[PDB]
Amino acid sequence: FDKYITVFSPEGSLYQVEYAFKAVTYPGLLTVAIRCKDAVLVVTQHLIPDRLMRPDSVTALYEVTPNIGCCMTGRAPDGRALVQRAREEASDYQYRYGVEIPIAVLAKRMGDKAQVRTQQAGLRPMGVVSTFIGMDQSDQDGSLKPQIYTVDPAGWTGGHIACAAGKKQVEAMAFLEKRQKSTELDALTQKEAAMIALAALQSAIGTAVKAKEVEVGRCTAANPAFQRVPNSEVEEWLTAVAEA
Amino acid sequence: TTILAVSYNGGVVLAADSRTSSGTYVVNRASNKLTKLTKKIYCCRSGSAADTQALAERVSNYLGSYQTDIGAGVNVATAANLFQKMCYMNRWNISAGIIVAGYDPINGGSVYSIPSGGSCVKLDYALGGSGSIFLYSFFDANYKPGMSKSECVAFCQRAVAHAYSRDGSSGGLIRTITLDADEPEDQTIPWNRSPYCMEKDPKYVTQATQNQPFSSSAKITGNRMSST
Repeated sequence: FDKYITVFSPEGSLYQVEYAFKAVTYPGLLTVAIRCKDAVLVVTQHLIPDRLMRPDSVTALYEVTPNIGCCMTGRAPDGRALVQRAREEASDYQYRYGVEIPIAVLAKRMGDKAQVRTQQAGLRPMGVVSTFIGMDQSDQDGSLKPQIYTVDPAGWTGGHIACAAGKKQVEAMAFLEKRQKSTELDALTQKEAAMIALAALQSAIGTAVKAKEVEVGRCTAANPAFQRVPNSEVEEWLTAVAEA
Repeated sequence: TTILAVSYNGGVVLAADSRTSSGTYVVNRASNKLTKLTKKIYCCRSGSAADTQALAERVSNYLGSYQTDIGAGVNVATAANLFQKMCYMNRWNISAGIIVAGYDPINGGSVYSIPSGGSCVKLDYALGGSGSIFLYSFFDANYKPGMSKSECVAFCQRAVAHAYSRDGSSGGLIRTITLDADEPEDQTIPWNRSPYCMEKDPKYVTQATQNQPFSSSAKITGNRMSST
């Protein structure tokens, strides 16, 4: 009776929210995001088994605004819907305040939106983990710092240094924790970072990736707009991983 | 206000004077009436600052949403169309002459006039503002189309200067922007380097002879400049 509606179980847990988390892993795709000193990257698998499907047409990366990307991981159409809502939120916010929505606010508002679906009955939680990346201006110096905010189906919002979601999100995370005991991740370069991200993806999914099986999104202090990284450059990082 | 836009091969120039007047006092002598809608699409605003700023902000917002959504550039026609819609929906409650002009890769540079009634007309060039009434003949007489970017910029500066030399409600700086495949170039001519004004035209240096001295003749000499 509690498994099918958004009421609490006796243990104080919301089944439909837990199950929405399983919707995140069900597709079998992993995503990794990582910030370095002056950039943030998000890498997600981009699997096109169907030879006849048009690779450039399917994506888990989305501009939310010019300065905020997001990667949705999970039930794809639920991700697409959150993106629409994000977009609306971002645009309503620009209209109301005259400025582009800061990414931690956008995340927070999307967490509010999710939370609602967990407290009002008969709305299915969106089975995605949203990962917004972007730069963020500091009030002291005006310098741009890179940010990664997730939102999950419970509405739990968080900022991260690196983060993975999706299938094997645990073995990806374990790999990055492990590589965070060596190096300091916010002192890295966009290259050393992407290498770590890609290596974590590779570790987790137990295979070497090719460039066209990932899709990578980036924001940088230099060029803050969120951009799909071209394959040429992902190939070069993947070469730099297999070597060193 | 004097606003105008002109097409050249591959883009547009927008130009405007800078004055905002509460009748006969100048509240702002450095207004920017060239308002960005997207990267390469601008409007020039005339009429009620309030009204036109509100619409431009609204349209710019809608158009940014729309660009993010279709993942591609916006056409000038789309921007004009939206502007027209809003201008027409609110035609009774706003005073608003718009020009929407810009560059998009499908159609090159375009210019649309959206005058007070909310018509939208696609033209080669457009004029708006109280000052525009002074430029119609200037264009009829002196504008040849097919000008280069740089010629077109200079011509629009001249045109604005002519207008604001006669319209009391226009004045100040001349702001221009060009919009084409390349990066937008804004420019601002300060009044004191205006390419025309009556106060420096040599044919308006001689004073009208109104204050003749008392004489024994009907022969007109000059104005009486001194008591002696």
